[PDB]
Amino acid sequence: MSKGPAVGIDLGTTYSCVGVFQHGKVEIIANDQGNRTTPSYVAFTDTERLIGDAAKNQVAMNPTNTVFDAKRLIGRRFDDAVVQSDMKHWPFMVVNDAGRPKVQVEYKGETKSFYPEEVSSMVLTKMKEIAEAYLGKTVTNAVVTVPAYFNDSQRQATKDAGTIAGLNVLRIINEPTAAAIAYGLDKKVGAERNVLIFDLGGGTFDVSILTIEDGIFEVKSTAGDTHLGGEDFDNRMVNHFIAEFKRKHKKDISENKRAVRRLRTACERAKRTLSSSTQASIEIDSLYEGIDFYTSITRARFEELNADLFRGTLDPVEKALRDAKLDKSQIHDIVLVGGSTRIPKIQKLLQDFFNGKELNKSINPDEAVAYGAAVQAAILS
Amino acid sequence: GSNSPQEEVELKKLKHLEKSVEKIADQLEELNKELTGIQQGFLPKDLQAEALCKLDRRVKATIEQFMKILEEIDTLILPENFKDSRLKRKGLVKKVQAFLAECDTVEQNICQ
Ligand SMILES: COc1ccc2ncnc(N)c2c1
Repeated sequence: MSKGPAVGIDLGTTYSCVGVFQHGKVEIIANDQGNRTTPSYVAFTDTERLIGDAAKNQVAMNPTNTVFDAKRLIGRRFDDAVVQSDMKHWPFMVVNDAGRPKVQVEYKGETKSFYPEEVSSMVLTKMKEIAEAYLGKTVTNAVVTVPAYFNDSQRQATKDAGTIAGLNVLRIINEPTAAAIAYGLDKKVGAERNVLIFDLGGGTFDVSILTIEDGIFEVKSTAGDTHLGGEDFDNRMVNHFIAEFKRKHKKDISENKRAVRRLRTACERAKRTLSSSTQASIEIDSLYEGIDFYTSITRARFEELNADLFRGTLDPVEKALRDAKLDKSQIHDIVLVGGSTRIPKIQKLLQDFFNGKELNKSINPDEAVAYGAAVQAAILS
Repeated sequence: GSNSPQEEVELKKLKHLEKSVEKIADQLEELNKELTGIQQGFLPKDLQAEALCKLDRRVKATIEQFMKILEEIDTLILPENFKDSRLKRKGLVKKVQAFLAECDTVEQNICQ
């Protein structure tokens, strides 16, 4: 295999994305299962180590030994408030090694521990391989993205994950900066531009405010919620359906894990439908005690179930503007990133907040950060 | 007759699913035979318990494959007029659930 181009990698909390600039355009690369995003998951079994789709596909079988959310640990001390709060909710173990966190698993019948950057290096190796499989050329050069709020230790640990994966990290760039690059906001003629990036995807909510002046980006403020995403919106639909099954059949399905899983899978897909249609139908045969569950939900009912959560996304926007010392009228560009920004109510709440201002949202919001990183990788080549 | 070309597409999806269920069911039968093999075999009582528990990864994989079939079946929307499709879907779900109850029986007899 001959030498290939430089790629852009969005190393996300729950999913990762790799892109390449070629023929005057960015191409987001599909993985071996034909997926344009790859789970940031690593599983350890009695015989092998699995990465991406192969790891998330066996999580129900082996929950304790399947790692995800390494990005929540990377560059952090064990006694960090975030590490302490987060671990309670993961099925895998997190141990203290001389002040540093390590994931501890059972691998090939032995107890083994890995630093967060070692886990992230495995996901980066998979992203590297994905690029090589598509291009049919060796991939060494990459631009890797990080949140704007990452400190020195979190940026260095991400760079070390790239180094361990055999990648030459051309630059570590902020995720909101990559999103602005994707829309070519730095190529617009005129004076300084104030840009707000609303990122709602991967299970995290991040609002960033940047200023762009003659190609120079400056982070003015960051705000958000570390635990807000699509699962929360799915949960509200599950609760609604469980209550509906009680009303119609006088039966509680909530203690049957398989019935709740079938309902949850169908709610996730109905939610996606509700972003492009105003109604979604669900048919689940023999859901619980041989009862078939045939139902529907309108977009308006889905919005009512999530009203507080959707409305609440504006507090971080208000906070970001206050810390940047900016009025909402001073924002030149608004960019939507993350899968959940496809929700029409979220787009409506944000546009009405900015008094009818048009949003930048034409680029697939799950791919926008990798898109910008790919362009940057090409500019740095 | 009122049988439509559209229903043929749904019946073709259901047949493929019935084909995958038969393959998972063959794996469950090989596990049942291997379980019986350990129970009526040459190993002593202690090694028998360890050999039985070694099948745990495999029974959990069979349960998971049946769960993914139910999730794929749950994506289908079949109009009331698609009577054959609806009868076939219901028969397949009930068949998968009876196989899931056999998997649970295996899970309750290993790693105890
Ligand atoms: C990946 O495709 C989609 C499509 C619609 C959607 N609507 C709402 N939330 C999503 N994450 C989402 C993702």
